[PDB]
Order: sequence, then C-alpha cells, then structure tokens
Amino acid sequence: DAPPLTLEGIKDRVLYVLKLYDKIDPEKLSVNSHFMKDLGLDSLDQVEIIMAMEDEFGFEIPDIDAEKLMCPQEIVDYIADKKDVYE
Amino acid sequence: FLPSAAYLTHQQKVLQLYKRALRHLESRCVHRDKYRYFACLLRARFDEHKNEKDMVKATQLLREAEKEFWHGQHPQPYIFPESPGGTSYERYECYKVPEWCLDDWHPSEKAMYPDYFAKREQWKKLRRESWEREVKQLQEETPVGGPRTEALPPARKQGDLPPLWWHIVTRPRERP
Amino acid sequence: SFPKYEPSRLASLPTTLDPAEYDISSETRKAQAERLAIRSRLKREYQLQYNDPSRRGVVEDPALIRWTCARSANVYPNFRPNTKTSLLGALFGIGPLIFWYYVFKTDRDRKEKLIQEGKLDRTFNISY
Amino acid sequence: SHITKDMLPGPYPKTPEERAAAAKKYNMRVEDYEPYPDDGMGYGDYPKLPDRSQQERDPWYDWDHPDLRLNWGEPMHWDLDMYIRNRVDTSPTPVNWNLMCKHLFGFVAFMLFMFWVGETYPTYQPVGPKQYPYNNLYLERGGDPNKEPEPVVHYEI
Amino acid sequence: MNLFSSLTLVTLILLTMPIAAINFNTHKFTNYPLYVKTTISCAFITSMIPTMMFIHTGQEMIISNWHWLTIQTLKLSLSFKMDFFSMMFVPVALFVTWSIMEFSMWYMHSDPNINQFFKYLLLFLITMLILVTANNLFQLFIGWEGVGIMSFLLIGWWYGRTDANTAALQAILYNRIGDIGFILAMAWFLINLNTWDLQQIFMLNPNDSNLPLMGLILAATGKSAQFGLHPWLPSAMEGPTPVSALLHSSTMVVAGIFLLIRFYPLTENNKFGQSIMLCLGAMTTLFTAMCALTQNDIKKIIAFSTSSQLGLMMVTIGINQPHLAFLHICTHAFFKAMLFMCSGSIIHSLNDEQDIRKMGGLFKAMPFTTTALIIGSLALTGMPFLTGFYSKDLIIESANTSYTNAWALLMTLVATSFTAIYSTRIIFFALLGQPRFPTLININENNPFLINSIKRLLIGSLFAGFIISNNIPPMTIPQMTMPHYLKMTALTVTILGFILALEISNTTHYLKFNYPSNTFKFSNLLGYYPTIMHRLTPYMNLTMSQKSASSLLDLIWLETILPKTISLAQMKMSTTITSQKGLIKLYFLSFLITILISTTLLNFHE
Amino acid sequence: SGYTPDEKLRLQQLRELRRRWLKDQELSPREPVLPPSIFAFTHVLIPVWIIHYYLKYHVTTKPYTIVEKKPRIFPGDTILETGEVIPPMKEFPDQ
Amino acid sequence: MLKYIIPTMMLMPLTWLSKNSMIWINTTLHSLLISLTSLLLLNQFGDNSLNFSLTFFSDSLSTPLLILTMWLLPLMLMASQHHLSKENLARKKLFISMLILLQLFLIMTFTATELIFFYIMFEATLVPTLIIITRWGNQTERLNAGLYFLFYTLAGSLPLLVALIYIQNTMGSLNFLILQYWVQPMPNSWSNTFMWLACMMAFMVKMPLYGLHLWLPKAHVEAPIAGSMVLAAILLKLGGYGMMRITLLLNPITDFMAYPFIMLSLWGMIMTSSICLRQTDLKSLIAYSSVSHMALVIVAILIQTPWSYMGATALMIAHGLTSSMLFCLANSNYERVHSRTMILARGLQTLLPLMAAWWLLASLTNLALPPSINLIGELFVVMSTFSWSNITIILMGLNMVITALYSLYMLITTQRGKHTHHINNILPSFTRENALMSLHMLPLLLLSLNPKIILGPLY
Repeated sequence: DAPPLTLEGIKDRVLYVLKLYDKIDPEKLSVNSHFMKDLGLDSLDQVEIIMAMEDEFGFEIPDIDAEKLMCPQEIVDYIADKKDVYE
Repeated sequence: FLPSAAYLTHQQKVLQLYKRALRHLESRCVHRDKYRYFACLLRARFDEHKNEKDMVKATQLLREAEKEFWHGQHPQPYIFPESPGGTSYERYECYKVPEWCLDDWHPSEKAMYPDYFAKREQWKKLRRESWEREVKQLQEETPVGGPRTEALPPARKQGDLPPLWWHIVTRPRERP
Repeated sequence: SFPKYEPSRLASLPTTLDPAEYDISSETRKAQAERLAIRSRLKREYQLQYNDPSRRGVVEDPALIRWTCARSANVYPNFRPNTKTSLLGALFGIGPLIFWYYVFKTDRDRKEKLIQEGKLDRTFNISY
Repeated sequence: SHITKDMLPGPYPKTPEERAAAAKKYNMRVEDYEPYPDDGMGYGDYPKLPDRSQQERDPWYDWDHPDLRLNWGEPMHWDLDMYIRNRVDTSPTPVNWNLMCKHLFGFVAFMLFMFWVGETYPTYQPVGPKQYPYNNLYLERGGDPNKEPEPVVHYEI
Repeated sequence: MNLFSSLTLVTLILLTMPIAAINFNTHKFTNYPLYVKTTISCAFITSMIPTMMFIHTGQEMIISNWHWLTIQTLKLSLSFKMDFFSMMFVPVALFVTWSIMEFSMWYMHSDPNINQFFKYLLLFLITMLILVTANNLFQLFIGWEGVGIMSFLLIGWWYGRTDANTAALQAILYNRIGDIGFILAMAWFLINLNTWDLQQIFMLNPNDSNLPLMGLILAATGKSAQFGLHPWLPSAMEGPTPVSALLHSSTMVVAGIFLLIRFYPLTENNKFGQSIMLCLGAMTTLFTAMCALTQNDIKKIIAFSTSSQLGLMMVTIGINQPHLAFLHICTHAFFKAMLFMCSGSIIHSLNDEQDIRKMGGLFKAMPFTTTALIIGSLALTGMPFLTGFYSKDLIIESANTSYTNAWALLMTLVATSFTAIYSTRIIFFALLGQPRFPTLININENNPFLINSIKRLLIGSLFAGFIISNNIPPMTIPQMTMPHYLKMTALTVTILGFILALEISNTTHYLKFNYPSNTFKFSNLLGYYPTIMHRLTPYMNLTMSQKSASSLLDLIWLETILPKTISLAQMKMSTTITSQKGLIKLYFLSFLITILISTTLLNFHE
Repeated sequence: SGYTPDEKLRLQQLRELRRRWLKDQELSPREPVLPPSIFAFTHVLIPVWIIHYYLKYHVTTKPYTIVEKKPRIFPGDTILETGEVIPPMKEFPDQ
Repeated sequence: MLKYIIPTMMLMPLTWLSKNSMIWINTTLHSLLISLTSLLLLNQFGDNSLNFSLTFFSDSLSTPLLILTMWLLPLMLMASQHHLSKENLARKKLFISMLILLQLFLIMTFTATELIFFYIMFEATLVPTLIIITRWGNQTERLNAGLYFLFYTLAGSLPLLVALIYIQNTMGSLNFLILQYWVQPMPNSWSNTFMWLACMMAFMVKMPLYGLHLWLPKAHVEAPIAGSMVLAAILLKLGGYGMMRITLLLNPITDFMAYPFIMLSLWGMIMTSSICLRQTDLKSLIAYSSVSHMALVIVAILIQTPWSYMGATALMIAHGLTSSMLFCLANSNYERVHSRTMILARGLQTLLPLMAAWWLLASLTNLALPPSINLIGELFVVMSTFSWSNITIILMGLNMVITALYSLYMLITTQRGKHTHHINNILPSFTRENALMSLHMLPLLLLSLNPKIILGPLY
C-alpha cells in the first residue's frame, strides 16, 4: 500500500495525457495554456478532459470543480491537493 | 445548492447531465471500444444542436433529456472507490485523529518527540500571534450588512496569512 | 417515454426532474438568494465562533438544544383533546392489549379444559 | 445562560407576528415556513421540511457536519432521530415504487403457487418399499420386545 | 483410551494463551502473528491425530466436567462431544483459518492495530469451535450468540463508513431472529423432554414435533442467510477481506444448517419437516441464482454463490441425508476459503478498487493468482471430475432418486446451470478481457506469505476433498442405479450453461446498446427485496414509535390520564373553597343552613 | 468562466501554508523516537501435562463422566479380555 | 446482622468529624471493610432461613441483594465526586452522611422480619433520595422529578399499610415464618380481590408497571449519579423483593386477577422497548431499558414457577449491575460534553481508545450475550412463560430482538465513527472512571463463572 507521487512527475503525467488528445496540438502546448480562452476548444471537450483525468487517477473530482479549472497548472495543483502529496 | 451562488446556469445543468450521462454510459458499456463508439454518438447527439439561439427549446429538450436519461440509467454505476457512495468512503478513517489533540500528552511522551513539538509550539504561537488585527479588521471591513456568499477573500490587503485557515490547513493527510 | 416517475412516502423525487423547477419567476430567484444569504451568515457566525485559540469547550449549538427542548418537554403544551387524538389514543392504547387478552382467554381455556380432561403429553412434564 | 423565549410554545395564530417571530427564531425563509398545522398532536409550532434530507445533499458541498448532512443552522427536521443515514436511506429508486412492490409480491406468490402445485403432484422413480427382515423391522422400533409382533413376512418376486 | 479425550481437550485449550498473553503482556509484541501462526499450526497437527484414531477404530466419546446449577431434575456441566461430525469438521476449520491468518498477515500489513484484529478473529475462532463441539444445548446457544457478536465487531472493524456498521447492525438483527427460533426449540425441548441435551432428545422420539421443527427452521434461515433473511450476506461482504473469508466461507454461515445436520435422528421422521426443508432451500437456490446476474462487485457474486450452496445443503437435508451435507460443508469450506483469498489477492493488487469494471484483463500478468481463480471456478460445478464433483453430484443424484416435490429438483437444476454461468462471468470479466484498469500499475507478488497460502489451499482443494470423502463409513444407501439422462445430466446441464454464457459473452462483444428489459432490473436491485423491505419496515415500526410511543400514548396521554385530571380537580376545588370574601353574614348563613340540614334533613337526635 | 482571481490568490496562500504544514509533519532526524522450538513444545506440553493430570484423576473419580460409543466387534473376530470367537457369517451362495 | 447495623452507625459520625482532604479515604476504606464484612454472611444452608432474634434473618432472596447494596456503596460514593467538588465541605459531609443513612435503611429493609417493619423501612428508603435528587438534580425540573417520585411512591404504597394491619389482626403476628405456617387460602370474594389489589398495586407502582411508569424517567434524567444508581438498582429491585415476600400469602385468587397485570406488563414491555429506540437524551434510554426489564421481572414474578423465581432473582442482580455501570458511563460522557443529548457527543473511537471497550462490554451485557447473567434470567423467564401459555413466546422474542437492537444502536450511534471536530475539550479518561468500570464488571464475570449463589430460595 505505497505508491508515492511527486509534483513534477504528476505534472508531467497530466501534460502527457493532454498531449495525447487528438484535436489540440502539441505545437503550442504548455502549463500556462487556458482551455476556453486561447486554445479555442469547447467546454464540452474540456469536460471530456476532466473525465479523462478522473478515469486515469481513480477519484471523482466534484461537479462544482468541473467548471472553473481551464488550465493544466490548477489541475495539477488540485490533484496534488486531493492526494495530499508534498514533503 | 452550491457555495458560490444559487442558480447554476442552464449551461451548468446541461454540463452536469453530460458528465452523469457519460459516466452512466461508462458503467453500461464495458470492453471500452463500444464505449468509445457510443460516447462519441452521445457527443454527436449534443452537437446536433450547437446553433441553438432559442431558450425555451433548449430547456424543453433538456427536460426531455432528463426523461430519456431516467428511462435508461444504470442501477449500480461504476462509482470511483474513494468518492462518497463508493467502496472506500473514508475507509481509512481509522486513524484520522483530529489535530487539536496531540497537545494533551504526558511530558515524558513529549520528551520522546522534541523537535516536532518545538515546531508545533511555534506554529501555535503563529496561530494566536496573528488572529486579532488581521482577521477582525477583514471580517468587519469586507462584509456588507449581509455576507451573502461563502467563499471568503484572503488577506490581500497588507501582510500575513489569509483569515479563517486553521481547520482548513491542519486537516489529516487522508493516508494515515 | 415513461410515466414520469411518481414519488411516494419512500420513493424520493430527485431534483433533476421536478418538473416544476423550470417555471422560474423573479420571486423564486429572490427566494434562493435569500436562502443563500441566510446560510452564508450562519456559517460566518459559526466560523467566527469556531476559530479562536482560546476557545476550549463545545461550539454551543442553539439549534440542537432548541430541537431537544421542543421534543422532550414542550410537547405536553400544546395539546388539546380532539376526536382524532382521543380516538387514536384509545385505539393504540387498549386495543392490542384487549386483543391479546382475548387470545390468552382462549388459550388458557383450552389448556385448563384440556388437562382437566387428561389428553395431554404429560407422561412426563416435569419442569413446572 | 439561555433565553427561555428561545424555546417554542404555541402555534401560528395570529398570522403576522407568529410567522415573523418563527422566521426570526428558526432562521428560515419567511413565507416558506409552514406549521403542521395545530393538529393537537403536540408538535408545537415546529417547521415542516421535505422529509428526505440525507440521501440527497451530495457530500461535495463540504458543509460542517461530515456525516449528519447538517450545516449547524437549519430547522433540524422533527425526524432527525430516524431520517439519518445508517437508519433509513431514502435514495430515489431506479424504477418506481408500485412497480417494485407488485413485481416482488407477484414473484413470491408465483413461487408459493408452484410450491403447492408441486406438493399436490409428487415425483418418484419406479421403486417399491423396502423389505425389512424382522417383519418391517421389529425390536428396533418403539419396543415391546417379546409381546406383540405383527407377522408379515416377505414373499419373493 | 484417555489419549483421545486428552488430545481433543488440548486442541481446545491451545486456543487461549494468545488472548490472555496480550491481556497480560505490558511489554509490546511485534511477532504476535508469528505466535498465532505457530499455535494454530500445532493445534492443527494435534487435531489430525484423533481423527486418525477415529477412522482407525470408530470409538466415539463424550466428555463432561464441572457441573453448575443442578437445580431441578436437570443439570448442566461444561460438556462437549466428539462423534463423526465434530471429528471431521474441526481440522478443516483450523486449516482454513490458519491460511486466513497468513493472508491477513499480508493483507492487513499496514494498519497498526493488528493485535486487536487478531484478538477478535481468534476469539471468534474459539466461539465457533465451542459451537461445533458441544452437546449440551445451552453451550450451543453460547457459541451461537458469541459468533454473532464476533461477526458484529469483526464487520464493524472499520469505524466510519456508516454502510459497514449498518451492515453489522443487519447481521446482528438476523442473528436475533435466529435466537427467537432457537429459544422456541429450547422451550419445547425442556417442557416436553425434561432437558436440553442431545443424548436424551435422541434417546426419545417425540413424534409430534411440528412446533420445535418450525422453530429450528426459523433459527436456521436466520443464521444461514436464506430466503427472507438473506440480504445481510452481501452487506456483510462489505467488510474487509479476511473478515469476509473466515466469516462467510467456513464459519458463521455454515452453522445454520449445521444444527439441522446435528438433529438428524429427530428429523428421520416428520416428512412434513423435510418438505419444508427442501421447499425453502429450493427457493433460496433459485433466488440467488437469478439474483447473481449483473452484479459488478466480486464479493457479492461470491455471496450469492455461497447462498446457493447453502440452498443445495438445505435440499440435501430435504432428503434424509446428513452426511453428504457434511461432506459438502468440508469441500465448500476449503473451496471458498481459497476463492476469497484469491479474490483478496486481486483486490489488494489493484488498490482495493474491488469491482468488475476497471479490472478487466488479468491473465499472463502474475498467472499464479489467475491459476488460483480458474482452479477454484473449475472446482465449482465439479468439472469432470474433481473434489467439487463428489458432494454436489451425490446430492443431485440422491435428490433425483427420491420422493421429491417435482419443483425443487428442477429449481436446483436451473440454479446449478446458473452458478455455471456466473462462474463463467467472473472468469471472463476478471481474466480474459482486453485489459481495462488505470496505469501506474503496482501489480506485485514479491511476497512469500500469499504464495504460501494460495499454494497450500489449492493443494487442499485438489486432494483433501477426495481424502475426506473416501474413507468414511457410509451411513446411507448408495443408490448407484440411475437411468439414461439421470447420472450424466448434471454435467450436461453445466456444459450447456457454459454454452449459454459463452453466447452471452459473444453477444456482449458487439456494439449494440439494447435497453434493459426489467429482468436485468430485477437482478440488479437483488430482486427488490433488500431495497423495499429495508425502506418499508424501518418506516413502519419507527413511525409508529414516533406516533404512538414517543409522542402520543406513553408521555402525553399518561400525563393527561393520571396527573392532569387529579391536579386540575384539586386546583378547581381549592380555587372554589378558599376564594371567599370577608362578609361574615355569609358565614353565619352557612352556620344556619348547617343547623337546619342537621335538624330536618338527616336525623341526628333520631 | 473560471476562478475569480481573488480566489486564486487565497488558494495560493493556502498552497504555501499546506506545503509548510506537511513539511512540519514529516520527521526524520535519524534519531526520530527516543525510548526512555523448545519454547514451542513446552508451550504445548505443559497444558498436556496439566490437563492429563486433571483428566485422569478427578475425571476418573467422577463416575458418569467421559463415556464412549464402544468399538464394534465383528462376527469373525475375538475378544481381548475374555477371548473367544463369534461364529462366522453363514454360507454365501451367488457371490 | 446487628454486627452489620452498628458499624454503619459507627461510620457516620467519623465522616462528620473528619478533617479536610481526609473525608474521602476514610469513607472509602471503611465501606470496603463493610464489603468484606458483608461477604462473611453468605451461609444459607438447605431447609430453612438463617434467623436472628426477632428482627433479623437471611435468605437468598435477601443475601445477594444485601451484598449488592453494600458492594454498590463505594462505587456509588466514588462516582459522587468531581460534580460537587467546588461545593462546601459541610454540604459534602451532609451528602455523604445522607447516602450512608440511605444505605443503613436499605440494609434495614432487606433484613426485615415483619412486613410492617418492611413498610417502615420502605418509606425510610423513600425519604433521603427525594432530598438528594431534588437538591443536586442539576436541571430545571429536578423539582418536578422529586415531586413525582415522592407522590407516586407514597400514594401507591399507602393502602398497603391498611392491608398489612388487617393481616396483622386476622392472623396474629407477622413473621415471615408464621405466615409460612399459619396461612390459609382466601377464595374469590370481592374484598380478597381488593386487598390483593391494594398490596400488589403498591408494589406495581414501585416496579414501575406500564400504567404508572411516568414516575421513572424524570427522576432518572434529573438526578445526580449516586441517587441515580440507588434509585434504579436498589429501589426497583427492592420493590420486586417486597412482592416476592408478600406473594407467599394469597395464592388462590392471583389466577383470577393476575390476567390484567401480566397483559399490561407484556404489552408495555414491547412498547417501552420500542420507545427507548428513537428518543434523544442518551441518559433516558437506559431508564426505559430498566422499565422494560422490570416489566419482564413482573411477568416472571406473577406466573409463579420455581424456574421463574430463579430467573427473576438472576435478572434482578444482573440488571442492577449493568444499569448502575451504564449510568456511570453516561455520567462520564456528560462530564465530557456537557450535553446529555445523544446526537451531539460523537466519535469516541479515535479518542478514548479503551473507554469504548467498557461501553462495548456494558452494551453486550445488556444485549444478553450468553455468559451474561441477564441471559440466564431472560432464559429462565422464557422457559416459564412458554410453560405458562405456549403462545406468549413471540412477545418474548420480539422483546429480545428489539432489546439487542436499541442497546447496540446506543453503542454505534454516539460511539462509532466520526468526531464532530468541534468538541476539542475531552481529556483522556481518568483512572477513577476506569476503576469504577473494573469494579462493576469484574464481579459480574467472576459471578458468571460459578453463579449457583445468586439463584433464588427455590434452588
């Protein structure tokens, strides 16, 4: 009962599985990249994204928090908060 | 029913139904490839009508979506086994001992753990050290005659820590 | 598609389909805003009672004490003898007692007359 | 120290000031406070609530009491002794109520009807009775070891 | 010889020293699992000896000592026996529980409260042993409620998770319904047979035995999780895993039919009793067989499987055949002990996600536990022909060659087909699918204890079923003469069930999404019984406790009958008597009317 | 829409505080705490000795006590104490 | 037993002229000396009682109850500090001497020859408990509780005196032995029914029966802990003791007029076990639990079977021990949270990791776990009542199910699962509280080993 996690590693995993997605690009992809603002994709695909994060990391994030993340940095911060992973 | 506001929106209700319907299709639809098929069929169903400028048409289709969803939901959906409802649901609440304790110990047991107790004593001195002026001035400055919201703003004015923080920071680690 | 899911005394009607939500008026939004403000102010007062280092004892809930005193000794007033109260008390107080008392009349008559005759299994019936 | 007026005797007449004092003392919506009414079953002027309260209120709102589903200021519904989680769970059923009970009682009564149809029509292989040696096996039934045998010896087939 | 009695008593007395050891310790132990391991190991190796003497000779005996309350014409000592059942049951339960000790060493490695867990589990072992040795019926009742209480605590181990202590509350409630049935049996045994002791109750044959048999069937359907009182079994699966293995594989659920197996001379007669036996067992068997479709929890599948197995044993007592039911207890015990331990290996290997969904593919990834699950499921239905073949198919053959009820045989046949198809479904969805589970996989068996435990119990499931089944003195008539389609027909039905589940799987391979058609909805909500009864009967009795008891009839109505009427009468008489004013003319007029009422109304001079 | 930025700021100060509190909660000074066969078979044999001393003497002196369904003598075998055969089972035919 | 009476008179003024910070050790040590002294008496052999010049004798109807009282006194006393610690030394001496006087009249009451002396010592038991619960009841209706207590016990117990004077001047003196030897049946007239109704009705009010059990719960929720335990255990089991004493006379009419009382007690047992499921105010659950068990006791007393009387005294002793313990744990919880309400005080699994073991063990003795003597009592009463009517076993088993249900619900509600994270003032449990736990339960288990003592005179 011990898998440990990190900040940099789990951020690389979230950026990895965002890079895996089809109709965005890895061309202009970074952690400071808003979804609805300047990547142009719909909120529908944004909730498919949050669905992918839930389906990989194995815990439901609440429906109040399926609304207002929109960027990978706050995603990595929120997953690190729910899993309580710091040193 | 939510801490930010009262009304969700039409879009927020549509979106919550979208997440719940997609999760129920996940639960219906094992081997995952027929799931991908039917999930993109559902995505097609909601992009049938992207161009909806009307409002009563949208809400009536939403009510019929609730009808057609409750007509075909699944009894035991795959709920994630750490969430409420799931298989854990504070499974490891055997050791979520609250942290107002670890202050009523015997002093030989407190001699066993010296440096951690010195650090906890200086955190507690920090807690009482910055209660009066900052938190009282913010909780008498920023509230209107009704507070009328639940998310609270930080101590962005001048200096130290945001108010009302002790039992939000010092919670157990969810793996004790 | 469906008979629209009636509720019952047990079957919960969820907040997905009321369907009476969808006829929102301005006074209903005013009502939801006032409800949000009331829970906001009560939680604010709760947190300010809750976050002092000098507080040692309980949080001093008035709602629970209110409910306990309203359920324990503030039942006897108010009270009035109606047809409903009197009939329901006489039907739940002495009814089942007189019912099982009749069935024990019957079973004691059967046992008395039976072993009065002598057709019982008391070839050995020791532990009287 | 606590105010004796902050308990609750007497119902809703008269309609302005009782409803005003009730909405003040209970921390409720004013015209959505409705008494029971004065039914004479006790009950005071204590509020009416939507009766389910616990399998609703999804735990992601993050209120105060983590299991009581209460946020410390509410009317505290009159059946808080019984409507909790771990006692009575009033989740919305997936199908109906009358459909559930009629299908269950139909299945159980169908099984009992076919139990009776089975009890009136037994099954058996073509098999005769056993052939016990000492006249349907005397001396190891009820007794009388030298008093009353009934002589029926078996004749071969 | 006193050797036999002495070794049985030391196999009882070895199960005391760890408990008093930790209660008298004061210097902290860390090798307490090692201590429990070696004491249960030596208890097993000293309990294999008297059964070897038993089959070597026969030589059955009872022991009794230290009598207390010899009050009336009866008496009772601590008195327990060793005949065939208490001989060849105890090493089975000890072997099962020693493997469960191993699996709980590994599975509960992380919780630092392992000592109180082993205290509860070993005390539960003691109490189940006291149940399965006693002949004094009061001591049987002691073992009964003691294993009920230990099941309560040992489900409610994880405090928090109000579903779990609700489950424990349901478990103790159905144990008390078992208690009311059992005390009716004890009451009739006392008043019509002077005692509650198995020897004298066997010594007589009281032929009018409808009341005690109805009480015994109520107690057995209370304990054994059967029709009407079954829903505490999956709810009880929602405790931890060695919890579930010990509590529902070899102990605490098999005790319900164990008593009916114990009372075989009393039920040699009363064909009405065996009709009730087999009808109720057939009802349970078909109910859980239909109920175990679309149940995506693994432990609930195994719960419905073991309830169907107990339905087969109730039909087995529906024929006058106790010893086949005992042999089935032994095979079933090794069987589902090994099966729960394999399931717990899977569930802890993937982070306790525990469900069929998000677990799909497991074969070629640590094939040891997949091998374990396929050996267990092939031993289910008795793939031709293994240890699981023996008891189960002697049961169906003796049921088909009997004066049966034309319905129970058909229901048990359909339910054997259905246990074949959900054994197929647990295999196919847990092992052979395309792998569906998340990444960061920590699938690990660099572990000695789990491989030793799975090792030893599959070795037990391979041989010890046939070893126990072979050399017993047969206390029945082997029928041995069955027609065409009456001996191979069980294997025929299980193979056609495999065909039916195979075509279910191949239709599931497609991409169709047809609607649920209410048999699918009848199977998900557990036949709607736990849902509608646990929502209806806690509404009825508790709403009547609000209305009649706590509100109306007790408090306010007694306060209006006794104190109010008297108090208001005294208040009115006081406020009419003392409420007088100072006009003394009135008082002399009272004097006048007193003199006149003394003269002319009632004669006083006359 | 997203977070309002004051909530972002409040969240950031709580990330700093939660990091520092969990950094407090870790300890490893490398002096973390500071405190101020034959056994097996004697553990098995001393109850055997005690309960066999108990089960011979007091249990034997109490008369109706440990009792046995007797071993089963056979029509071809003999007796250890008295000693004679029982005559055998008779002729077989059609065996 | 005057060697038990005169050390109680020589124990009281010592506490009066005890100095400061020394009242406690003196009273506790000398009451434990009284406990060994009480243990000396247990000698009752065979055919007769053990008599002593006119006033005193002993039976097993009286000997375990007497040992129960004198064992209960130090337990009573050591529960009775820390909630009057800041009060005066003189008022503390007054309270302790009041409890000693109450013990003295209880020993007087259990060691009584004549029923007249039993009546005098019955209302002598009545009087100090009034002053104790009304003065120190620590709530706003301790007034009402003491008043209901005194008026029900007097107004029921009073015509019993007139019936006893009638039995006096119709049969000579009122020794229990003469009434064993000069009794004769009184047939179904009407005045026989009235005399039996007066005596049994006085005791019914003391039990309490279901018709007049509103007596109890205010007097339990509005009492200090010493008077709580005295009230419950010794007063209810004293009422049952008195009924067992008087029912030796007037046998032939109890079959004609016991049918309402048995019915009322059975249906009230079911209703009371249902009402102590769903209430608030955690203290009161054990109060209606005691009501339910004494209803079972009443049915056992009046169906007149030797099995029933053995189970009756076993159930009396076991429920006295268990209810006194569980009251003391309820006082511990009220020391913690200052509430008395059930749903507020929660958690107590993380916190207080061994106080929970005593809660568990108490609730399992209440549940009738099978080595508890509660189960021995309930089992013998069930055997006797199924011999009595062969259909009333259903009410017994329904009582059994509901009894286990509410006791285990009282366990898991407050003390299984989650602290409310705003209590934050509980200290780890004192050695005094744990000392009262292991003074309750160790004699219960060590009596459960060899329980041939506590069964009745029909051994």
